[PDB]
Amino acid sequence: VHLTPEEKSAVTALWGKVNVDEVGGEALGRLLVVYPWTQRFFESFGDLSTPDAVMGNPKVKAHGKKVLGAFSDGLAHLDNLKGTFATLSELHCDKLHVDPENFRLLGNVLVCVLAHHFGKEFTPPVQAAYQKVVAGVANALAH
Amino acid sequence: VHLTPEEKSAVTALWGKVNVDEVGGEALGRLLVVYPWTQRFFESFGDLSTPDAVMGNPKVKAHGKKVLGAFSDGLAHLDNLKGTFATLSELHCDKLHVDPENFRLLGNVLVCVLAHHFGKEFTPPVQAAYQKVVAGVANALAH
Amino acid sequence: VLSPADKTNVKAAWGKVGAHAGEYGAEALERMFLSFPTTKTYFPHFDLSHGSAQVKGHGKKVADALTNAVAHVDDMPNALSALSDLHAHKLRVDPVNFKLLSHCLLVTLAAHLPAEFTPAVHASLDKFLASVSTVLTSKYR
Amino acid sequence: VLSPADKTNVKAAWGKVGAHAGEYGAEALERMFLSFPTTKTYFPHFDLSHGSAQVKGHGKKVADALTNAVAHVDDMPNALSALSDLHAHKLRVDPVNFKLLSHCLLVTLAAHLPAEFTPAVHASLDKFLASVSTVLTSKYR
Ligand code: HEM
Ligand code: HEM
Ligand code: HEM
Ligand code: HEM
Ligand SMILES: O=Nc1ccccc1
Ligand SMILES: O=Nc1ccccc1
Ligand SMILES: O=Nc1ccccc1
Ligand SMILES: O=Nc1ccccc1
Ligand SMILES: O=Nc1ccccc1
Repeated sequence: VHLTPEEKSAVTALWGKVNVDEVGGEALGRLLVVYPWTQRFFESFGDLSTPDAVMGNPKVKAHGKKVLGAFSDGLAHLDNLKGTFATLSELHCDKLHVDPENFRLLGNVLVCVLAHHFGKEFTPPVQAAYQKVVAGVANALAH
Repeated sequence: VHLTPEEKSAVTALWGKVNVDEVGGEALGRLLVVYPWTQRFFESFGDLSTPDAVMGNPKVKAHGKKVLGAFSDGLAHLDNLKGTFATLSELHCDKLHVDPENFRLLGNVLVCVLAHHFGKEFTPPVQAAYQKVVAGVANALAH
Repeated sequence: VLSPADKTNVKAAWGKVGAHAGEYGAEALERMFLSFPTTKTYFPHFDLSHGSAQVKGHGKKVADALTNAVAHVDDMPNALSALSDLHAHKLRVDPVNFKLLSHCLLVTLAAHLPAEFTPAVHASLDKFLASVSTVLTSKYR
Repeated sequence: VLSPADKTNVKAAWGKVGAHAGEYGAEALERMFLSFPTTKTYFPHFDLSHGSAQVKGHGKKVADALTNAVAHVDDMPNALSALSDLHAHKLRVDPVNFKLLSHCLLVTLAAHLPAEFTPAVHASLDKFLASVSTVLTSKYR
């Protein structure tokens, strides 16, 4: 994707303040709570039986860190997302070969979590810039 | 996209038998009938009142030819669909900027029309090869 | 809601399908497995080869479920109740996969019913299959 | 179908929204127009600039329609009957656009209701908005 300078600024400034230890777990966990079929993709992750359990599961939280890492990698190489993510998808064998819609669902849950954590600061223009990035990272990660 | 040789063969051999003057209008027309919101994309095309009216509209039939032409161009350059379609999207201003899902819907209607016209010949492996092409052309045309 | 004309169109197409219902279900499944290979992950224990008796038998079960929905088309939440719980609650089928199977069912009918698959009947069958899909995805927890 | 706990969760979140309902609708619309610019094509006659009184008035209409659906949550097809005909039959809104507005409504609630937007309530609100969207897309001809 190509971001305008204001869009790049809108993303970068708020991204610097994200709690990188928690926000990924919260988004990945809400994905499993809100869209329960996604738990099938993570049946190797243990107990996903209730909202509280999902949200406290340690491998949720761990791979949540990795989801943010993929966002940061994407933001750093917006003009070559496929080259950025090629090793990431391939190291996974078939695990990332699910419908592209679930990557768009994950990106939108992440947007919801950023709105939850930043409140008024997650303005409509800031959201719009993030939507460009989460769309690009979604397309590349499902390829 | 990369097609295997038998996939390319499956697409190419049946594509050579397609009636290029009608199959495009049938697909584009069934799109408007089965998914009526798509008529809004074609307000400049005249009467889209009934199924019989949609199927008979000459501009439907004319742009149907153009849809097949886009498919053939895609099959000719499967490894660089964006470079194939860049001038095609740009010559339309913002006419092609609808949700990518509608390009997937058109591609799947085209598949239904090919099954309708070819019957048993449109085998499951033949369909699967066409699904690869219509998915790649949908992604490129929506970019 | 399905219109009176939709209900007539769907029942007419099923009528012409006749006793091939089971075989056409198997064909739709094969079309889905080859075209959309992620769907195979729900059947890792099936043999998915062409001619597989497991695919044939499962295709008859799927056709019979659709025929039950046709036969109770105004009471589909009740009639499909057990299958919604199975697919949504137990199997956790991705709802995108119902659009994929619906598409393959349409392709199968088109490839066998050239006279019946008019634009109007195509639209009615799409609406019917989407209604079934809506019921089958209604009970996620 | 929405569960009793969904219905409670939705009504609780609307309770906390309180009299800001109109302003949050306007904000959701603005979020939709900026994030998903193709949706602006349905509003070519509106001024979509920030602070636009037309977006403010329309956001109040949308919020009032959601509140009516909340207030008649077990009778949503009848309550939303006129709006389903307007969106699907008259304005021909692409059904994808209802997912985009629902997402922006969720983002708006999350940005204003940090305590209320728990994962459970988020799941309930998503189900409710998808139910409204299903109603508003039910009458395509
Ligand atoms: C959905 C988006 C996903 C992203 C962005 C992602 C990201 C990553 C990354 C960045 C790594 C290795 C490097 C590192 O840890 O920093 C990794 C490894 C791994 N991933 Fe994922 N992953 C995703 C989904 C999944 C799924 C669905 C599964 C399994 C069902 C999975 C299982 C694994 C395993 C087993 C490893 C390596 C071994 C280990 O660390 O335990 N990941 N992933
Ligand atoms: C949906 C896929 C579409 C494809 C693949 C397509 C294809 C094409 C192509 C290849 C051309 C170049 C002229 C030619 O080679 O004959 C063209 C021109 C044109 N297209 Fe499209 N088109 C599509 C949709 C639309 C839509 C939605 C509109 C909206 C009105 C539109 C309006 C036009 C117009 C006005 C021209 C100039 C020539 C003319 O028709 O007067 N097209 N199109
Ligand atoms: C038109 C939509 C569908 C209908 C009418 C339908 C019908 C059925 C029926 C009747 C059964 C029970 C078979 C038995 O008890 O022997 C079943 C089971 C099953 N369905 Fe579906 N189904 C549909 C869609 C799907 C889709 C889209 C998927 C996944 C891609 C799926 C995956 C499964 C699986 C994995 C089972 C269990 C198979 C086994 O282990 O025997 N279904 N379905
Ligand atoms: C939660 C979903 C929605 C609700 C509850 C809703 C509600 C409403 C209401 C109450 C009106 C009537 C306004 C009036 O009479 O003054 C309306 C009209 C309208 N809606 Fe929606 N709507 C929804 C989704 C959408 C979406 C997704 C779009 C398109 C992106 C859309 C496009 C329109 C348009 C263009 C009008 C006419 C606006 C005008 O010219 O005044 N609606 N809607
Ligand atoms: O940017 N973070 C994302 C990771 C996976 C899918 C979508 C978005
Ligand atoms: O492919 N694995 C995914 C897991 C969660 C969201 C999107 C994709
Ligand atoms: O192959 N022809 C297509 C044209 C537009 C969208 C999808 C397919
Ligand atoms: O607006 N452009 C279109 C995209 C897909 C199908 C038909 C039209
Ligand atoms: O909502 N905050 C505002 C921002 C700019 C102008 C007016 C209000």
